[PDB]
Amino acid sequence: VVIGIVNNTVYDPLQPELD
Amino acid sequence: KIQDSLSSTPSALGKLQDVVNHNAQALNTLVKQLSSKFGAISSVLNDILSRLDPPEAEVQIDRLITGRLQSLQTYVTQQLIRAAEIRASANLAATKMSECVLGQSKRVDFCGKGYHLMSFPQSAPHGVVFLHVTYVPAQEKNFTTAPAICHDGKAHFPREGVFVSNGTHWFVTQRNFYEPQIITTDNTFVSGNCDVVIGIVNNTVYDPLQPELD
Amino acid sequence: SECVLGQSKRVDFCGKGYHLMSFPQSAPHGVVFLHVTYVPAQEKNFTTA
Amino acid sequence: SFGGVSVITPGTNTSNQVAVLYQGVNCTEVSNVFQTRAGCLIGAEYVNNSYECDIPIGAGICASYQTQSIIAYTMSLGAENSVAYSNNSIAIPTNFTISVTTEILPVSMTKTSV
Amino acid sequence: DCTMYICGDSTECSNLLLQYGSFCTQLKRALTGIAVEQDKNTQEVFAQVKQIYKTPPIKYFGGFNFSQILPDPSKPSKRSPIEDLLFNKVTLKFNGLTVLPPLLTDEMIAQYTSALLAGTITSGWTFGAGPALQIPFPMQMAYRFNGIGVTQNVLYENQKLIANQFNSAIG
Ligand SMILES: *[C@@H]1O[C@H](CO)[C@@H](O[C@@H]2O[C@H](CO)[C@@H](O)[C@H](O)[C@H]2NC(C)=O)[C@H](O)[C@H]1NC(C)=O
Ligand SMILES: *[C@@H]1O[C@H](CO)[C@@H](O)[C@H](O)[C@H]1NC(C)=O
Ligand SMILES: *[C@@H]1O[C@H](CO)[C@@H](O)[C@H](O)[C@H]1NC(C)=O
Ligand SMILES: *[C@@H]1O[C@H](CO)[C@@H](O)[C@H](O)[C@H]1NC(C)=O
Ligand SMILES: *[C@@H]1O[C@H](CO)[C@@H](O)[C@H](O)[C@H]1NC(C)=O
Ligand SMILES: *[C@@H]1O[C@H](CO)[C@@H](O)[C@H](O)[C@H]1NC(C)=O
Ligand SMILES: *[C@@H]1O[C@H](CO)[C@@H](O)[C@H](O)[C@H]1NC(C)=O
Ligand SMILES: *[C@@H]1O[C@H](CO)[C@@H](O)[C@H](O)[C@H]1NC(C)=O
Ligand SMILES: *[C@@H]1O[C@H](CO)[C@@H](O)[C@H](O)[C@H]1NC(C)=O
Ligand SMILES: *[C@@H]1O[C@H](CO)[C@@H](O)[C@H](O)[C@H]1NC(C)=O
Repeated sequence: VVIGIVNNTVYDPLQPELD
Repeated sequence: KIQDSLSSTPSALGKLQDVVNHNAQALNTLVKQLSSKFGAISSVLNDILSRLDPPEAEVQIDRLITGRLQSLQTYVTQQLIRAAEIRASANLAATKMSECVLGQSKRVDFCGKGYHLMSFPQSAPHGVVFLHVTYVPAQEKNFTTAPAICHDGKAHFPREGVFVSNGTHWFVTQRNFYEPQIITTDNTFVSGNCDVVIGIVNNTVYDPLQPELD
Repeated sequence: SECVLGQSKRVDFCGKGYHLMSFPQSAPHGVVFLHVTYVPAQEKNFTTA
Repeated sequence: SFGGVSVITPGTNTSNQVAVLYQGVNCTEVSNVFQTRAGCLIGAEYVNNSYECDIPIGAGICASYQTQSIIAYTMSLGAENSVAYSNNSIAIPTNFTISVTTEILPVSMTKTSV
Repeated sequence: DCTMYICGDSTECSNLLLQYGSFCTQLKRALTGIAVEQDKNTQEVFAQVKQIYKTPPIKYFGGFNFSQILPDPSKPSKRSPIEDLLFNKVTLKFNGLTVLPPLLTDEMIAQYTSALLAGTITSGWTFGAGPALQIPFPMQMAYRFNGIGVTQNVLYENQKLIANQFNSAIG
């Protein structure tokens, strides 16, 4: 729906922790 | 629609035409006051000098001089008053320009009615016309609310927005636009127990990390 | 406009202290504003970094 | 008994009808004659329907062209709007609208010298 | 009235005055302009609300007592007791001079004030920016506490004390 949207990695800090 | 509003209403620029009308009227009355005799035999110094000799015409010339001096003094007094008024108006206009065009002012009703978004200046012969683009809510709806949520014996308050309900369910939503969100730990903060708060309700505050950590 | 119909961040326009709200009141030749404001107290000393 | 007289007029553009207002005078001592706090008004009929103020007379009374005759009426401050208050219900805007308000301000006079 | 003031009933005095010119046109114009300016000031000051809002019959707002600022129907003029005290504490054609009445009567100014009060206590700051959204007064107070940099829990945990202090302050 958003115009001009782009792609990039959005890291989640919970993944490296793996709680 | 701005252009239609300016075209249909001829008296829209009356606040700006009034100053021109006042200046024109002042000049017109100052010009017309010359015909006043001010108690003299005539209003024309040429005839006053031609008819009488200097000895007896000096009194008439002095009378006319006094009258015209007083008239001009009153005129300049009115001019100074109107100049002070227009100076105050220009100060207000400059403040409005600075606080609405060069930026956004939290002032509730300075740059037009409603939540101000931005402004655009437009030239004028003797003034300035501001186009205040504003934000006005509309199409509201009723909702049930509670000041906090009691979960796990603890009170939950919203970080931004308010708790709302449409029956059998609860959500968080920003106050200026309806956007229901699930009540989670990301949009709420805990402070003390839930027994001290008045009017608190109980609803599930889903932990966003518990499902993945389990 | 500023005090009654909203909440101003101006520190001294709607009364002393942090302004919460204001209520207007009529008068034969004017208006009387009742500025409800917030004032702290009991300024305890603390060590900060 | 003396006092200034003012002429209520809808403008020669519209009609030649006019109503005269004797300021402060009680017309017990000088077609419809109507007494108001601002004086006595002759030539205008008092309508009990409240409308916006077209021509201000005084003491909360105004006059305007009916369309047909000059009517006098007590000006309306606005339409009543009762707000449903409740300590457990709220009203939230599900929409919004962008408007553009036009404002005008004078900045300068005509530079004059004598 | 120039004639009445300067000359009165003297016709020869009026004839002598007619020689001075158009001073009295300017005088009357300035006086009428001052009158219209005072009327416009009163209007711009007291007619800021769009519509006359009403107050609920249940005068309960979470412990906050507005009886001293809300209108009291127990007297002829619908004015609050504070407004009555303010009006009581303030005390209020002669050969040409006259005093014209204002357009908005005292009752109309009081009605505007009551509408503003009802709006402020029933819909927060929204009635001055669009539709009057009905909102609880403790939540309005939480909004304003957040506005002054204090969290909402600081209110909700002291609501009773805060309301008592506010009532004492009004007193
Ligand atoms: C917010 O309001 C706007 C306009 O008031 C709504 O937009 C309208 O949507 C309907 C159906 O989607 C269309 O038929 C209209 O043409 C739209 N109006 C305009 C001016 O384009 C919008 O849907 C509203 N939003 C919500 C969530 O109700
Ligand atoms: C982003 O990725 C989606 C799918 O992976 C693709 O459809 C879209 O074109 C991409 N946009 C950009 C700006 O790379
Ligand atoms: C809320 O309900 C009341 C009736 O109790 C109604 O008059 C009002 O219009 C409703 N609110 C909205 C935004 O429709
Ligand atoms: C309340 O709103 C939610 C929005 O997700 C909807 O799923 C639910 O069915 C609604 N409940 C009622 C009773 O309208
Ligand atoms: C809300 O108001 C009603 C009526 O005044 C009252 O009975 C009720 O207890 C109030 N709610 C709370 C949480 O105090
Ligand atoms: C904080 O310390 C100063 C300096 O010793 C003292 O004057 C002041 O009273 C202290 N604060 C309080 C609340 O007593
Ligand atoms: C006459 O012109 C005036 C000036 O704009 C206007 O207010 C009025 O409505 C006009 N009347 C008619 C009948 O056109
Ligand atoms: C006018 O005179 C009548 C008769 O004396 C009196 O009843 C009325 O109150 C007077 N009105 C005004 C405005 O003086
Ligand atoms: C307004 O009401 C008064 C009092 O009943 C009445 O005398 C008058 O005729 C009414 N005006 C009209 C236009 O009917
Ligand atoms: C508000 O205070 C007044 C004066 O003390 C009192 O008469 C009134 O009962 C109070 N309001 C309530 C709801 O008790």
